Amino acid sequence: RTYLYRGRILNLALEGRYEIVEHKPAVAVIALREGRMLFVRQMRPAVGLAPLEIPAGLIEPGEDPLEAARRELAEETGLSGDLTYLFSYFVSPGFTDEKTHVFLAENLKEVEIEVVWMRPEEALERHQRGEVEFSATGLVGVLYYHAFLR
Amino acid sequence: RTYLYRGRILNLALEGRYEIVEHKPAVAVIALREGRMLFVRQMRPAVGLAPLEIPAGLIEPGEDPLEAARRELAEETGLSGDLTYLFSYFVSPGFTDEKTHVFLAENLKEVEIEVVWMRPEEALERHQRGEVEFSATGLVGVLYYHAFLR
Repeated sequence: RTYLYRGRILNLALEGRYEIVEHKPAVAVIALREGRMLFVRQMRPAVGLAPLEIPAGLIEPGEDPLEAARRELAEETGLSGDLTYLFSYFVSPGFTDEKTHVFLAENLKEVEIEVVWMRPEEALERHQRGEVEFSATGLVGVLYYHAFLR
Repeated sequence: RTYLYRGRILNLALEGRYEIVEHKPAVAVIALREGRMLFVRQMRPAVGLAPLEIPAGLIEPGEDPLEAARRELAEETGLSGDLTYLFSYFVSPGFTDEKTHVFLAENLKEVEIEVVWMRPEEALERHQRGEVEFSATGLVGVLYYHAFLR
């Protein structure tokens, strides 16, 4: 485990042959209201475009997944709600250890990037038409809705 | 766009403040047979464990997504089938440009890591119990099934 770079949100290391990118764990929040899902968009220099995502972010020091989920929902959309843990996933285990914890938010209330309320059916259609790209969190939100929230 | 490292499956660059990891695009194949989903597991040094994934891999030079999907299904499970493009997603647009193209495989036939046939319902239950971890591809497969393949 030799380190080649120790950065802000990532570290680049080598385990002999394998190139490993260490990354802080993250959270994502799925929220549905009046048939619309709470998506967010922001310029992502890594991809050169703004994909359709759901409220998400990195877990800060001293914070657990649930707390980070609450914070991200508030900071990105100005909302708070009753959160329930759903599941987790490694974004790309072939090279990074980033693990994302997904939560469901209910009974939303306004307590205070681009907020994009959109019916998941429309988000899926737009994507199929090539009009918009998805982040893993955005796609997971869309699929989760079609599977359990209809 | 300053490069700090040019590796095998990734490049580490900087766009002033943003740390960007360039990565080859990938493919993932969702396949269902007799109610069981085709999962695969392999040791992932990046995470130190073997998460539940679906046949997947990097697109090779001169190959398009569909062709890579065919190859990965054959190389990892020894199967071939009729493939249909479903959707795509950026694994983590906050730092990497890795884009995954997801396909559905039908009418599987044996033409020639660990092959794990499992009912998606069981995969979800095991995960909820903390018995197994999911890769983004594995979770997407599970959610897609519950949403459109039941």
